[PDB]
Amino acid sequence: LVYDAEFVGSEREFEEERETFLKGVKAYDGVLATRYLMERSSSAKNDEELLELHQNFILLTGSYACSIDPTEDRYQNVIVRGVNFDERVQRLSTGGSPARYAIVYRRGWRAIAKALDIDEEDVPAIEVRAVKRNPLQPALYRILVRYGRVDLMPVTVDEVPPEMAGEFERLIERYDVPIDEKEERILEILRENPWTPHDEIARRLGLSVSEVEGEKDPESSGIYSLWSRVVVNIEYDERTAKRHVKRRDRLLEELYEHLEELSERYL
Repeated sequence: LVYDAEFVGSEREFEEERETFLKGVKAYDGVLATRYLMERSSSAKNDEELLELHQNFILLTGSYACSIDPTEDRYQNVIVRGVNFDERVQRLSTGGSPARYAIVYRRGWRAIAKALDIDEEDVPAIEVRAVKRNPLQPALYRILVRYGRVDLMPVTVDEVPPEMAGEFERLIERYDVPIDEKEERILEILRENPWTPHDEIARRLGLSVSEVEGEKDPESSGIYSLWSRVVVNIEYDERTAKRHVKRRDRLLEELYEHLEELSERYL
């Protein structure tokens, strides 16, 4: 169960990937620090303050993950637990970045940090798998990362469209997309609760998680597949993409000032 990747982009792209990754680590550190304050502090209005700051770190972390490997060709032989994602992604109807494909897996980041000469000892983690507290519908948020949709990932909780969360079905309908019976059955469960964990959905339909999820590609069957099918139709918005990119670093600093104020106040 190795975690490896080779960096095949230019020297410039190397430094550029490092900086993106490191900021995503900063974002993620915040997802964790604030999960700790949630669990380590009891007050009615303190909870909503913490939830909001936490969910903002979830968005910045997803935004930075979206920006990994923008040219989709800076990494090769991306192996997560001995499985080679280069091969798998190349064989997908829509291809794409094996590095962001890896990132959406638990500890995928270990593979990318190896490519980037980022020392594993400082646990430079980035995860993008939040379910319960995720401001977006969870499988959508993972699909947006997989597709590097930095245009679509919101960078603040205020700015999350209902169509990407509680009213996720509005985003699906919008695109006249084919849905099979498995998917229809999953959607019926998520319309009930869009944040229903995937192993719950598995148990409820008598399927395995992987049959619930499917491949992160339009031509498979599962919630990952259905969302892929949708995302791949929403055209890239370079203008929004650039505002998210230039704004988010300022946001990250802002959330860190907040978090450190909340940190000294409690810890």
